[PDB]
Amino acid sequence: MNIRNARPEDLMNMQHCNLLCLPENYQMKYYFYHGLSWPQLSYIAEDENGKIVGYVLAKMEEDPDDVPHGHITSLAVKRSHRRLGLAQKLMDQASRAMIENFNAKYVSLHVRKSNRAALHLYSNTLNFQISEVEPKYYADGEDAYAMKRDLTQMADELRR
Amino acid sequence: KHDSGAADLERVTDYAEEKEIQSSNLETAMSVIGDRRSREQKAKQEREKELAKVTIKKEDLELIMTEMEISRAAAERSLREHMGNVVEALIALTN
Amino acid sequence: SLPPKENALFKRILRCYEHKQYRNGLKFCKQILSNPKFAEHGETLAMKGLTLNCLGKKEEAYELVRRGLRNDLKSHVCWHVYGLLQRSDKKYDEAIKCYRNALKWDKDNLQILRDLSLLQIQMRDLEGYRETRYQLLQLRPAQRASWIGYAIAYHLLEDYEMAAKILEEFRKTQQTSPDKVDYEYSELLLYQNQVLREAGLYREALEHLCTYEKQICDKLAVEETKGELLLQLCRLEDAADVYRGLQERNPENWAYYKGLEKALKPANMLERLKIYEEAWTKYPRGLVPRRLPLNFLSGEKFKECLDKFLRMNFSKGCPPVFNTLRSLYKDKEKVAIIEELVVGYETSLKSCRLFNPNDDGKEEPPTTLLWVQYYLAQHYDKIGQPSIALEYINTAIESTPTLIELFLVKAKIYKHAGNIKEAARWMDEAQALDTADRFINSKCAKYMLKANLIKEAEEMCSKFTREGTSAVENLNEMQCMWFQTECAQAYKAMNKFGEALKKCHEIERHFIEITDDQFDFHTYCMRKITLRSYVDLLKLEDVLRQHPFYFKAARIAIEIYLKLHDNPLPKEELIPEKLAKVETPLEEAIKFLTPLKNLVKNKIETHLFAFEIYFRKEKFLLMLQSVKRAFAIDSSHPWLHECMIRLFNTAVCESKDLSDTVRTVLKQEMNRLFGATNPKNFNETFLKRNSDSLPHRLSAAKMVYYLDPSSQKRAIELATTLDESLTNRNLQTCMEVLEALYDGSLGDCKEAAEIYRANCHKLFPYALAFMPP
Ligand SMILES: O=P(O)(O)O[C@H]1[C@H](OP(=O)(O)O)[C@@H](OP(=O)(O)O)[C@H](OP(=O)(O)O)[C@@H](OP(=O)(O)O)[C@H]1OP(=O)(O)O
Repeated sequence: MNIRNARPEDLMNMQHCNLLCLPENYQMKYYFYHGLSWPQLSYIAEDENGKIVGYVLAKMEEDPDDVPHGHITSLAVKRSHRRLGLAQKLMDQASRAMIENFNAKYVSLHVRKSNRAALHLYSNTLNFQISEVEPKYYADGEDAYAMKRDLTQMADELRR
Repeated sequence: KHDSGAADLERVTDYAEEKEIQSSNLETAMSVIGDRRSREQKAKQEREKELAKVTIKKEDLELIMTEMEISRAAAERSLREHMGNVVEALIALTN
Repeated sequence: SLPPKENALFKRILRCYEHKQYRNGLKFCKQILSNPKFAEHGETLAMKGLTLNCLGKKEEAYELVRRGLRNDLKSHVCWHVYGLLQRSDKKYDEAIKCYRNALKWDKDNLQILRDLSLLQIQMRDLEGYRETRYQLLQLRPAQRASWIGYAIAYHLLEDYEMAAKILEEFRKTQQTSPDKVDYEYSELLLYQNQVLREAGLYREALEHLCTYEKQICDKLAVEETKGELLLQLCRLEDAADVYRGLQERNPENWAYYKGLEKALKPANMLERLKIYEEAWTKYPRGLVPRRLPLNFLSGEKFKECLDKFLRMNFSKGCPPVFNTLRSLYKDKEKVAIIEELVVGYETSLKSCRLFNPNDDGKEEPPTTLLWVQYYLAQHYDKIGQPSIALEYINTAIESTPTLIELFLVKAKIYKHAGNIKEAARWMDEAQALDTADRFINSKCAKYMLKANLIKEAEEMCSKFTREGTSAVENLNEMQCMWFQTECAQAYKAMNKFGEALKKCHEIERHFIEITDDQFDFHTYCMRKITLRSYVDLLKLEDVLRQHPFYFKAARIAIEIYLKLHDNPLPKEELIPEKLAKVETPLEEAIKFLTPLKNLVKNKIETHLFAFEIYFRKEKFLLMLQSVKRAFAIDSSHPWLHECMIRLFNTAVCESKDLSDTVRTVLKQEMNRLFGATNPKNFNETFLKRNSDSLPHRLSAAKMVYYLDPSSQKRAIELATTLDESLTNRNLQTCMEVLEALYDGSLGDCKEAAEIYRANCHKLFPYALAFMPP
């Protein structure tokens, strides 16, 4: 699968993948708000036929009280494309882009606690550490773990 | 507490200040614009000068706008471009 | 004017409006109106109307503003707020008039020109937006946006070389300023560089790039551009260096392998496979270098490389392996290599329990044989043998009955076969296993929609929609277009044109939204300097409607609208029954067709729809116009030929009452492409040219009856050939022939359709359309 930065031309197919795989769905003007505010951040995994199979919708959260940090607004991969590390490869490309452009320090996300497999991928494969428990975060009334990933190692790995 | 981006999409229309710029040798460049703006206005003035001095048989208009379903302004554009030949225009519209 | 105590309150209404302190904005309105001396003031009644339009109260808004404009119509503010108000209801023609009237009383009012330019760029009036921005550059040459909107204006107009100069004298200001924001400055240069490369100044761009590359935070842009410029100027040593570092960053991206090929210029496959083989070894986990060479490798080189790819994924158990192969199957030479290799895997795993009895490695787990049988069910499904494909995925299910990905293929097999109902019954089981995966949910619902199961599928989607409303309504709220499109096609097939027309119109409303959404980003992006992406959105908004979703909507709508014209029976809520019984179907079908004509001209179905419309309207020069355009893409298209026959036949059979100007244009252009024939020979000629393609036979056997209805026995004899030597004697074309017999396009063939139905059932035994009654 081809992995590449997401351009405005891609966002309508990204929304299609979203509404296929996730219950957390968004409007297109929001998809514009990402690609036109932090364009370097969002990435897609595409077919030979241009069919997006996985995506990452990334964002720089605006907090002046502390260090700059990134936030995954949404991430999903089609079930038809598991065991390909697209989740990992996509999170890596977005994380680096958070460092190059905005000197980002960490990166955050929220996830269903009933989804251990996804959680385990963040926990073991991508070094995502839980920072808090935010209960009934989703409409389902399900508690979401507010994970975090230290980007100090990755940034030093590139300062070389 | 999933915002769905509603709160975020309000940062777009929020009030902001018009940023300004250091004044450095600008009237030099600002005069160069009026050179390219004038030669734009000149070139555009002479394009329509040639188009205006063309015969415009009205019955040709009502035929093109109805057979091609285009508008009067577009039909007038095609006719003047073709120096008032309906066929030589009605043909290019088909293309 | 106003008293300094009652006037300075008006200055508050504006700030409260500029900052969206609306309810506060009403407070200072009441403080001025409750004074009876000014209880009906123009500007105050005007801005209070607008402050109420930013709330729900629009009907009152138009009253208080119009009343306020009536009180004082020589005020620029009163005209200004009328255009602003009208702009919210997308009356641009009128709002732009008020903007001009406003400017007559305030000679050079800045904010009026901004709302004008904002509306001018939205309307794509690029030369007027040029001047409107130029005034802003003349008035305030210190404001940052004044230069940007001007440079944007030239770039949209394709005066690329001028816009580069404009970005330069603006950029000269930024290096001197110490308050410079590094991301904004980085975005500025990358847009300045993008301007140059669009103007063909490749050398100048590279020198520009290097100097400011230190100042550009984005390094994917700096390097992807460098590797592109270095190829243009012949610098293959440096370009190859850049792409190695791009491959290091993202191996999975394809362009970096293609860029390396262009830089290294391999002599042949041997030296070309080394580019990917080096990527195998440097980053072994990556799959892209293991797959890409299978596109050009042939014979022994291909078979050796393919064996590595499958063994790595039949062991690792990758579900999406057949997906990459899916694109490779166009080559039948490579198919037999795959079919033989894997059936080789099959045997050696069943008896000897390893990939090859000769290879010396640890025996493989029982998963690998299943992960094989997963492939061999998707293989024999693509070669049109679902008969054997079922006996694999089934024998694969007895081994493991809890594998969802096994059922998705069980449904896919029936889908490619004729039976949709049986396949949808399998997607039902797949989602029952994992009930939290909306993916399988959506595909089940889609498979259920295709089986004319609207209520069944809504309940399926209802699981993942908001619990405060109907699922269907939630899908309209969230722009779930795969749902509108597959359920509109589902309705239409059930002769419910009312409900199907509903959805086609709901889709266009979405495109109206996404087209309107850009407006708030004209001042936003000029403030954030994300200028590269801002343009790329503007250029996307222009051809927005060519996305495959709208074509799937307009197709259904135009098809439905034609079917109604022939045989007739909070914006406006779209009522189904009202939509179907429309007085002017063809004139509504054109509303769908016009975006197709302007934005997707490379697809022949566009013009062939324009024909079927303009044919029924007797606009002969439009039938000619579209046939010409379809002719330029495929002169032998079967549907195009059906259009050409009727265009040629109706001209000769009805030429006397035509304008002496049509016939002129109608005949010389026709003779250039039609030549001098009659409809029957030009049809016979078409059959002789295309006699081996069944879609072309059916489109001739339809026209021998349209020209000579007494040839019904020839027509049925032409379109029934089941000689396997034919091209596209497939499932869909056969269904079209049986349809055509039932359609009466070939006349009444009650006795004949049965023979074609029971014979096609022999070739697609799982096909519902050929099942006995
Ligand atoms: O999107 P479309 O161009 O209209 O094509 C669809 C569809 O695409 P989407 O799911 O993205 O809407 C399917 O699913 P995916 O692989 O993308 O998940 C794939 O259809 P299946 O559901 O059967 O897998 C199918 O298959 P094919 O590769 O045989 O063309 C193809 O189907 P159709 O266009 O024939 O309906």
